[PDB]
Parts: sequence; structure tokens; C-alpha cells
Amino acid sequence: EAIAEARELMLVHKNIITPRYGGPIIGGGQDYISGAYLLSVKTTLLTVEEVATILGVTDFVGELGEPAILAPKPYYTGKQVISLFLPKDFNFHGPANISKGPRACKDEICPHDSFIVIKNGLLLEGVFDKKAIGNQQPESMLHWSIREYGTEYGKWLMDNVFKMFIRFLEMRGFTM
Amino acid sequence: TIDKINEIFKENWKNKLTKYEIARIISARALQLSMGALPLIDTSNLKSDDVISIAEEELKRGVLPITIRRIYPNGQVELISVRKI
Amino acid sequence: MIIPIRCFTCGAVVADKWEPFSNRVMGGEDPEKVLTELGVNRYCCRRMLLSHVNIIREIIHYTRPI
Amino acid sequence: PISLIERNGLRLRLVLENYPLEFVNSIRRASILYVPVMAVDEVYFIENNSPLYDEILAHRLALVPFVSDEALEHYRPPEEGCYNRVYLDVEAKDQPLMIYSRDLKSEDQMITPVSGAIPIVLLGSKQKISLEARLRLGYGKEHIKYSPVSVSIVRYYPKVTVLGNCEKAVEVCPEGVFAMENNKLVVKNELSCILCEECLKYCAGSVSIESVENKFILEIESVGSLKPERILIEASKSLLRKLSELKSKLEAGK
Amino acid sequence: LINALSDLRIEYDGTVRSLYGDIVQVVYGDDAVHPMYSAHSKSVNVNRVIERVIGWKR
Amino acid sequence: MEIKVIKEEQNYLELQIDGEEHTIGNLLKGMLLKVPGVKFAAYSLPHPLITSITIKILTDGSISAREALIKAIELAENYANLFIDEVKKI
Amino acid sequence: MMQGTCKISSIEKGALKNLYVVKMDCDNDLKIEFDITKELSIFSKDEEVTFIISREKPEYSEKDFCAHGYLFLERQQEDGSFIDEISLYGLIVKILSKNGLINSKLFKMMDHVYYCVKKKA
Amino acid sequence: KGVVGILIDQVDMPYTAKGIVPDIILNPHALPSRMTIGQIMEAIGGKYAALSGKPVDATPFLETPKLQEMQKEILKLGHLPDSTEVVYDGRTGQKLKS
Ligand code: F3S
Ligand SMILES: [Zn+2]
Ligand SMILES: [Zn+2]
Repeated sequence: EAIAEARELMLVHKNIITPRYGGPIIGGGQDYISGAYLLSVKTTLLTVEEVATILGVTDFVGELGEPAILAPKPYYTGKQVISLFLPKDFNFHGPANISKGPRACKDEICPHDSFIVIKNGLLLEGVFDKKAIGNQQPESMLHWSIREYGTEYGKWLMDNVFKMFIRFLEMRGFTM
Repeated sequence: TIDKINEIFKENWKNKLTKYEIARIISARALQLSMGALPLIDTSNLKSDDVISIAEEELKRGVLPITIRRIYPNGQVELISVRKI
Repeated sequence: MIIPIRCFTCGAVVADKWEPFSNRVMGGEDPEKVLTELGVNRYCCRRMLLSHVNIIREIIHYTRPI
Repeated sequence: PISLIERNGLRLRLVLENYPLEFVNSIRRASILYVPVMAVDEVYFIENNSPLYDEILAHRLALVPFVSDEALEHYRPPEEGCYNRVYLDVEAKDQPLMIYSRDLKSEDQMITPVSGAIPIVLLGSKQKISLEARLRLGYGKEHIKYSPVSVSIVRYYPKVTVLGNCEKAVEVCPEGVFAMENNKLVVKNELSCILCEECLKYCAGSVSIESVENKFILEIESVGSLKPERILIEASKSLLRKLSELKSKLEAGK
Repeated sequence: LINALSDLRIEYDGTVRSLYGDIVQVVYGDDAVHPMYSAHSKSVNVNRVIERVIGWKR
Repeated sequence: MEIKVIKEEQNYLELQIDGEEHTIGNLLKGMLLKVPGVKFAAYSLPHPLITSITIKILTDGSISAREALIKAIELAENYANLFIDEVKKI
Repeated sequence: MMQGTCKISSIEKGALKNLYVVKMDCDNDLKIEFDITKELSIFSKDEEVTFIISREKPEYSEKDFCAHGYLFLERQQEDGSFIDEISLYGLIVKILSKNGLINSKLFKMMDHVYYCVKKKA
Repeated sequence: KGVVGILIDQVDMPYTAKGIVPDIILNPHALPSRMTIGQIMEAIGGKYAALSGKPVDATPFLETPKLQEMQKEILKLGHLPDSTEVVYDGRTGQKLKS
């Protein structure tokens, strides 16, 4: 009975959102945020081999699809790689954490990809930051996704996508 | 008719099952299966031999006969069935 | 205590180079040229040869009887 | 195709023209790991009065490399029972005695330490040491004392071109890839480039740096246990053995 | 605080009466919404629902 | 080396190899990406403390995933043989 | 749909570190500003090219620029011209023209579509 | 201060063009919140000390040599002035983008 009560009530994924406030207590640390940001920059481009290495860590098998850039060279954008994990009906229009000062235009038209635009499960614009996947951040993209698709989807997304972020930061190079 | 929110609460929890009641049902069924009670679902074709997993799958299916009687503070008692025939 | 047989970073033998390097540096030659012509170009081995203490010379006096 | 750049003592540099990066990386990894080299496995201590404890001395003996070019065929690999034996039995008289690897008597005369200048331990006055080490072939995967190469590098093939004369590029670049002769900027060591892009960063228009897709530069530095060419051959043989065994298991499963 | 507040419980009618029977609140939080399941401090973020429905054509 | 097969199909295969580190997995991933017909091939080290890899192959359906893996092994063997032959003359 | 000859005006340095904005003047008072990266820089200033935006996949060559993305952000400026932004999975192509894409019923909102710009030779 | 997260083999560690692999890898995110610039200064000083072989004095308020001369000498010996260097991924063999 103790084991059953521990499993059905105190499992970690069921308690992702803290009772203190309506926000996720589990989320991207400092390194996950940097990896997600560098993967979600508008300028990133990934070849087929790099995409395969990135997605190897995740437990994802499926059709990659046509690369976002077909000519001159086949390139997969980091947002395209990310969008394979978002649910196919998920809409978000929040600003990113980088739009916290002068560089913010408070609109989805800013040339700086500081405004997260996700439509039908496609990361069309913006970058992931502390305000997108960060821990202790209520009303974030991760918080909305968990609240709308259950803690089991929350755990699945965390594992796979965050391992992908760390792998990309491994293969790009982050130093001081 | 204590308040509108009280009525909303009461009509909401009539047809649903709280996580405490789910945990109690699963623990009771697991304890029963451990002592030697015969499972109702098909034993074979299950990836997990754990008793807890079998009880959880039984609860998800709804085969196990368990009725939860909740006693309201005013004396009203509500019976909720898990059979889901 | 005693110089390691191999460089910690890369498994390159530096123990045999302790005596020549130490003797020539103590003789009055700058360690850079001695290291360069001795055959250690990676600074991982240079820190092995440069930052050594040779405690074993003092310990042989204070040795456990056993 | 494979083209030799420089063949120094215990060093080998090659250019591979048509090989995927995955294969070349597997070659370097197998050179570090999957090439057998004879090294000390167990040590029997009859007597030890040395300042170094038994485990420290055994570790130092294990880290000493032995030449084993002819021992690969005469001794069974660890996956298969034949171990060599090496004796060390000395004693100081009145003054400290630094005993080197040259006084490591071996049962098999062909197997000797790489260099006799390696200092094993220093003995105080009237200190006697006596031990027998049992050498055994092993791969670098089990322990790092079995690795035949001190370092193995696989890097991209550089293509650096000078576009005009620039005086800064000769002093910007850490490598000697640039030279200033007769008031002209030329490339002396094109293959010594590491694609640092400082050369491109300070003088962007004067120099163009690119990487050649098909070619790669593979460098290995041995420790004296094996010839570098033999190290590469043994690494490729180990890869072949693993691939053949995997293919056999896949066929059996089918 | 824990020793003072340990006895409170949520009942089946929405009240927060203690185990000794003393009622503390007729309704918990005035809307019977647990903070864990609320969108931050809001039971329902209406703008979030609007997004969920018409964000693709927003 | 032990071998285990998971979720095997005509176009999709997963296969856990026990006893091989990053080297064999990366070699096989490269050769699988080289052989035509393979839509998506990737290896993974589930835990670095445990020396066991997992290779996931998804094929367009023209050739079987197991056959694609065998072709990749053949390509790797050909490359190794050519490398040996070229080194020996050097 | 919506194909025409055009001349590129300038290649801006761009907001990001490795992003260049290619500005393009087309016919019928149409302008296109699309983002490129250092590798995707097959374009030179004052060159005349031709662009196509079609639901179906068109023919392309290694010397061409081809991509696919989802159209979104239909807006009407206070002036009266319409502004559209097609997202090549992150790479923004910004189209300013009269009688915008969704207004003229050429495309639906959030529809997959290929954008291909090719040099003239 | 910190525990050892994992022990990584020489083959797996990211090697440089000269083949020198790290002995200890430290997360850059530990630096900016703790504001320990002395650690990077000591890293550069140790690299210069190993390369040039000359002694390094880092006594507060008076260091010999200064940072700029150390960087210039590091460039002279054969490495990058800013103590960075080209690193290839050990597992896959691919050069890091930075
Ligand atoms: S060493 Fe070589 S290729 Fe470029 S930046 Fe430095 S020159
Ligand atoms: Zn901005
Ligand atoms: Zn070294």
C-alpha cells in the first residue's frame, strides 16, 4: 500500500507544477536555456548528419521531412528540428526573455527573433529562453504545454527536447 | 445552496474521481492481489508483472468491483461505482 | 613525490626527461629552450616537468621501518 | 589515398583523401583503444622497504611501456593465457640509489622497456627491493596503460589562400602558415593551419580560409611500444574483427 | 505554522473545516481552485483559451 | 558482444549492441547515412557508464532496415580493407 | 503563384551576427526583404533574379535558392499596403505589396508553400 | 567547489588540434554569477607559465608579468593569444563551431 500510494501520488512528473504558485518548478537550468537559445537562433543551420547526431539522444524515430533550405545546400533550421516535438495543435504568442530592454519591439514583427510565434505546433518565430522553457516561470510556453497536455507529455517533452538542447550545445561550443 | 461555487464543486465531483480515491483503490487492489486474489483482467499479454501495475490496469479498465461511499458533512452519502459497464 | 611515469593528460613518458631537464636547468639554462630541445612541445608535459617537487629526496630519510 | 606528411621519431602524419570523417575518427579511437600492448598486470612483492608503497610502485611499473612489436604474434590476446615475467631485485648499500627501468630483467629477452632512463623509485640507505611483474597483452579499453599512442589527432584539411599582401597576417596567425618574403605575403606551411580564423578575423579580405571536404589529416604519436604504422594497421584489424562479428550475429539473427 | 494549520482539510462540499469540526472557510480560496492547477493566480486564463483556439490565424 | 532487437519492422529497426563504445556506433551511423534508401539512421549511448549503444534505423521501404545495416557493415569493411592496403604500401 | 522578375537593391549587414537581409524590388510596387545566412549568400548587389511562391514544389538547381515555409502574419498598414511574413522555418521573408496574399485569395493563412528565387542567366 | 560529475576517457574528451585533452572540464555558467575573473586569469597565467617556462607572479596589486605581455608571449610560443584553441569533438570527430 505504501508503494502504491507513493507511485500514484508522489511521483515526480505528477508534481511538476509547484503548489505555491501556478508555475512549473521543474524546467531548464542555466545550461539548458543557453542550448535552447543557441538552437533556436534564426541564423542556425543544420545539415542532415548534424540533425541525426542531435536527434540521436532523443527517443524520436520518424520522417525528418524536407529540410527548410533545399538549395543550394540542404540545411535544417533549428526551429524546424524543435518543431518535431511540439504537439500539432499548440499556439503561443509570448515574448522571449531577450526582449526585456531596448531591443524589444513588443510585436511579432521585430527583426530580432525576440517574439516567440508558434502556430499549429511549428516554432515559426522567436527563441527559447528562461521565459519559454525556464523553471519557476509561470505562464511560460512549457507551463502552458504541460497544463494543456498533461504531466506525462510534460515529462516526455522535458527528457527528449532538453537532451536535444544539451547535445546541440555540446556540438556547437560554449566557452568563457 | 450554500453558495454558487459550492454547487459547482458538488456537481463537478459527482461524476469524477479524485486522486486520493484512485490511490486508495489502487493500494487496496494491490494488497488484495498480493495475498492471492485472482486478477480480473487477462494475466498474459501484460508487459509488467508488478502487482501495482496490474491493479492500475484493472482500475483503468474498470473491471474491479469497488464502490466508494463519500459522506458529506451534512450527513448525505454518495455512492460512486467503478464498474463502468 | 617522484616524477610520474607518464603525462597525466597524454600518455607520454616524461619520467626519463626529469634528470636531464633538472640538471640542465640547475646548470643555468632557461627552461624554455631546454624543454623545446628535450622533446616536449605540448604544454601538458611542460607543466609536468616544470611543476615538480621531488619530495622523494627528503622522504628517504624519514622512511617507515616496516 | 594516403599521403605521408612527416615521419619523425614515434610520430606519424598522414593525409587521407577519400574517407568519411566517421571512419577516420573510428581509426584514431581504435588506435588509442583497440590495439594490444604488453604491460604489467600483476606484481608479486617478496620484499619492499622503499619509500613508495606497494600499490604506488605497482602503478609506476604498470605505466612503464615495454616494446612489444614481436610480442603480438607470440602471446595470446586477453580475449583468449600466456604472460611474460619481469624481475626487479636490487638493494642500496650506503647512499641513496635511484633505480631506473634499465635494470628490469625480463624472462623473455625480446621484451624490454622502451627506455632505460625511466626512474622507477629512489631507495634510501640499506633498503632492499624485490618483485616479479607478470606482463600481459591488453587493449586500451580495459585500462589506459595499454594504449599504444600518447596522442591521436584527426583534423580538417585546410585550404588557405593569400589575396594580396598583408603585413599583419604573418604575426596574427599562431601557426607559421604565413611568411613575408621579398615584400610579399606567401604561405609556407599550408597544412600547419588549424582553422583558427584569427588570420581571417584581423585581415578579412587579404586571406581566404576554407576546409577541404574529402581530405583529413590524421596524426598519431606512439610511446615506443609499437610502430605507428603497425598501430594503424592493428586498429583497422580490430575494427574489421568487430564489424565481421557484428555481421555474423546479424546474419544469425535473420 | 505547520503545527497550527495541520488539522485543516477540504471536504466534499468545498468547505475547509478542520478535523475537529470547526469550519474555517465556506469555500476554499473563494472559487475552490487549488493553486497547483491554476494558471498562475488565475483559475482560467481566458486569453490563453483564446490563443489555444484561434492562435494559428491570429 | 551481445545483440538485441527492438521494434523490428520492414522499414523501422532498433538494435542494442552491448560492448561497443562510440566508435562502432558512429562508424555504422555514417555508413547507414551513406547507403541509399535510409531515411534516418542514428545511434545513441543511453548512459556513458554502461558500454552499450542503440542504433535506430528508418528506411524508405525499398530495402529492409536489417539489409541496410548489413550494407553499412559491408561498406565499413571495404573502407577498412582499403585503408590497410594503402597504409601497408606507405 | 505570384512570380515576377525583380532586382535586388542591397544586402544589409543584418541584426544578428551571421545574418544578412536581402532587399528586393519587384514589379507592381512589390518589395521583398528576406533573411539569409553566410552560406546562403549566392547573391550579389544589383543583380536581377526571379522569385516564385507556389504551393506545389517547383524545379530548382544547385545555383538557385529554394526553401519551404508556412505563410503567416497578414497585416494591413495604416497607409493601405499589406505586409506579409512567410517563415522558412525561422528565416523570415517579408513581403510588402498592395493587394496582399491572403486578401487577394491567392493563399490561405498557415499553409505550406515553397519560395524559390533563381538567378537569371 | 564541486563534486566529480563523471569520469570521461581520453578518446571521448574533446581534443585540440595539437591533441591536448582537458584534465578537468568546468561549466562556463559557473563563472558569471560567481564573478571569479581570477580563475580565467590563472588559467591564462598557467598556460603562459607552461609554454614560456618563465615564472609567473600573481601577487595581488602587483603581478609579473601583466596580462597583455602574457598574451603576447603565448601568441609568440605558438598558441592563441586569448588562451582559446581549436577543439574537435572526440566522439564524432567534428570540429566545434567555436
Ligand atoms: S593558423 Fe591557419 S588557416 Fe587561418 S587563422 Fe590561423 S591561419
Ligand atoms: Zn529587436
Ligand atoms: Zn602531455
